Amino acid sequence: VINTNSLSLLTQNNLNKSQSALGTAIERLSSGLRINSAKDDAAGQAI
Amino acid sequence: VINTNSLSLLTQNNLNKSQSALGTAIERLSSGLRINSAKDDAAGQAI
Amino acid sequence: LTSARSRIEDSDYATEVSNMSRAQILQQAGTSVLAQANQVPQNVLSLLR
Amino acid sequence: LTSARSRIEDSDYATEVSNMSRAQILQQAGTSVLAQANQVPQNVLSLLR
Amino acid sequence: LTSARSRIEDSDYATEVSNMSRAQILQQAGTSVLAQANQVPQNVLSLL
Amino acid sequence: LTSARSRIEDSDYATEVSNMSRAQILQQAGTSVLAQANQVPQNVLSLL
Amino acid sequence: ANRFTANIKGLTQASRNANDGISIAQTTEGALNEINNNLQRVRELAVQSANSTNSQSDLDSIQAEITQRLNEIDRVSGQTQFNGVKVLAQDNTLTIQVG
Amino acid sequence: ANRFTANIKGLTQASRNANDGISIAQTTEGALNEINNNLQRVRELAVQS
Amino acid sequence: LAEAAATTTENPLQKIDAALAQVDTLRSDLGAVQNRFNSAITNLGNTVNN
Repeated sequence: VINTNSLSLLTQNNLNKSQSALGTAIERLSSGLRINSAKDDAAGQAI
Repeated sequence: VINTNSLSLLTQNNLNKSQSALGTAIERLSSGLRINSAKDDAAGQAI
Repeated sequence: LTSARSRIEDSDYATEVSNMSRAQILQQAGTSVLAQANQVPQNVLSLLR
Repeated sequence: LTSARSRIEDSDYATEVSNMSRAQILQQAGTSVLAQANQVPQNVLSLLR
Repeated sequence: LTSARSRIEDSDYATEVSNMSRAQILQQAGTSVLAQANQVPQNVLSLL
Repeated sequence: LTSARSRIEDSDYATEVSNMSRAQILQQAGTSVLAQANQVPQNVLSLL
Repeated sequence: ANRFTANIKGLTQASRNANDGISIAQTTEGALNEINNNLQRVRELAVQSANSTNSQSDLDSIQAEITQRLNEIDRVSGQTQFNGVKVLAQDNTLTIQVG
Repeated sequence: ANRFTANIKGLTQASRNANDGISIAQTTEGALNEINNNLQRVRELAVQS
Repeated sequence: LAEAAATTTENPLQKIDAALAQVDTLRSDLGAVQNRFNSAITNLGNTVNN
């Protein structure tokens, strides 16, 4: 079947997920801080 | 034996089966996880 | 527990690569044999007259 | 949803190539046999003469 | 603002080449089909 | 056990390839000879 | 020949219907997986709540994300639909002809 | 297929809508962080006074 | 519609675990049905050929 490469689509989505995780890891690693935005931990920033 | 080619119809089945195998293999490969769905292993999913 | 979950869940890249290779090959060979099979009937046409 | 639409609408080239081959063979044989059949009754007419 | 502009403006780095593959294959196939379109005329011609 | 299963089940590639070649030759030879056979009584009618 | 052709056509359409069933199952499954991820996050936050050192403001902050997650769960349940069927909204049974 | 196409295009566009929402949230968050730093300096000064 | 909570919930993690149980059970059901679908499709293909 020509008109659509489902496998390509699935691989693209998995790649996006992996890259998301990689960025999450790298920022923490470089900064040395577990908290870099309000998203990481609501109560952590307040405390 | 002019009309219809049962031989070719039979052949196409092997192609489809191989295509399904390739899909499963490539999906597992991209994910990095053996159990990509409940379709694979329900007990593994739950555990 | 992380190791246990890895065992139950994580795949094996070596095995999966070998599997993909086998699949690609079966598919290519299938395409070829289909090409050969399509021709078969035309040997008939020579007897058109 | 993309996969669903694909399953619904795309044409399967494996099947369609074979269909085209069969149709081509059928058409050629049909023209040949039509010519032969027209010709023979024409030679029957020559018989009549 | 750079992040937002990138999100609105940029083309997906991957999807593009996949679409391109689709396009090339369709071109090749359609060229073959147009070639086939000739045969039927030639078949009727031989009939003549 | 996988090796044993392969030795029992799997088809050997090269042998079947050569078999297919031989059968393909036979097909066209048969076509030719049958055409010849039909022509033979066609010559008979020519004598007629 | 008529009987065989009828069977062949019916079975082809049955295969197509089976594909449709596969698709609907897959869509429901994806939605469910995402909901499960949200549930994992909720459990994590709940475990955090137990800490007796937290102040009431901290507890309210945690409750905020808890409420957001629950709202998203309900929204997904309400909205997810395939071909006009809200597959997670109301109990139902669907039948796919294959014979 | 028409219904599927409607849904697929709509959801695709909604993805970008959500992205823009995340962007605006991030901007507000940054401004808030800087406000917070200034307030902490003010509190230090108040204690000093 | 969801009522407003009256007091702090009791034994939450257990209710959450029950929710997980329900969701995973449903997922297992879907997986089983999909496997059945695939098997039926293959059988139908063979029957069509024959």
